[PDB]
Amino acid sequence: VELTLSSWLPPTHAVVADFLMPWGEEIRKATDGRVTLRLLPKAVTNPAGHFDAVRDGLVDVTFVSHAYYPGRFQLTKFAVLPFSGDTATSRSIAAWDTYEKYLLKADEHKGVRLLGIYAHGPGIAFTTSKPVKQIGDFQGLKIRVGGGMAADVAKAVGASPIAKPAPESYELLSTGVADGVFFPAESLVSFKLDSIIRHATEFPGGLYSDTHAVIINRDAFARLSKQDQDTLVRLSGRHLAELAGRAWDTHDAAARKVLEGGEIELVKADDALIEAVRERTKGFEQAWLDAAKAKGIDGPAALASFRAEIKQLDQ
Ligand SMILES: O=C(O)[C@H](O)c1ccccc1
Repeated sequence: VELTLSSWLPPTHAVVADFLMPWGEEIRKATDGRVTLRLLPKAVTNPAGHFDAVRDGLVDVTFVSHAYYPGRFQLTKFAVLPFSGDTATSRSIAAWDTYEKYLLKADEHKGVRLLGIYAHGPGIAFTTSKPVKQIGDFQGLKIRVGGGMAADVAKAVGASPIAKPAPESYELLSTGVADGVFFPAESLVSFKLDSIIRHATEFPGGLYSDTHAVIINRDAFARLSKQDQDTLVRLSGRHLAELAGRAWDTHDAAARKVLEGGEIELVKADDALIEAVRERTKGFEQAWLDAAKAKGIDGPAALASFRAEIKQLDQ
């Protein structure tokens, strides 16, 4: 069985080059070639369309951003709140472990098999020409966001979110439609924004983050032997979360040569700015609790579990 894989990111991106490709090699080797992943040479549809591409059987495997589906992945938001996680590795592992233990029964990923979830690193506020040093500096900025938490944060701090998938960021910024972008560090470089962006403000534990899901068509999974199904599952979940998180973190760290290099004015959010953002976003947790209750899950348990686990990992 050869599983087709569609990606809406360039093949050189961390997610593909340093996560999905090595992961596919792990699957091949662990099933003696009986299961392989074939990366299709083009995206088969637009980024948000990738969930349905899998569900409809157009491709066997993909990754989807939880930000790209307004209303549909509300339960993932516990993992991406402002100021909550130092690295993609710790957040990915804690996000998956929490989702697997408490949230799977809510069926947010209806119609496909959910293999695993990961998160990227700390979100940064990047802008083309306008520094962000006090809360008022966000007012009116048109900021490209994925959607989801990034969008919730942009709106809360008084910016005007432009919710579009990541690959649109270069066009929107280069043409001056957007004033800025919420991205993790690596994206500054992989999306080729570092000759446009001149300003960045970093926040302890991130301004926000985003989670992705790796999914497989259910009929395709059913084509594997029981042993190979078990193997694919063993190589997914927490194992996948760690593999992906490590890729993101490695790319984030590489990107610091550009962040720290002098052409970008690099700001560390001061205590006043952080507190102003906390104050604007203070209701987000209760919003998530309310959604958790609506979905029939143990909100306080899941939230407490995630926090305990990420705090420990981060140590
Ligand atoms: O901002 C987004 O669109 C999303 O979080 C994302 C997707 C892919 C790379 C970086 C970030």
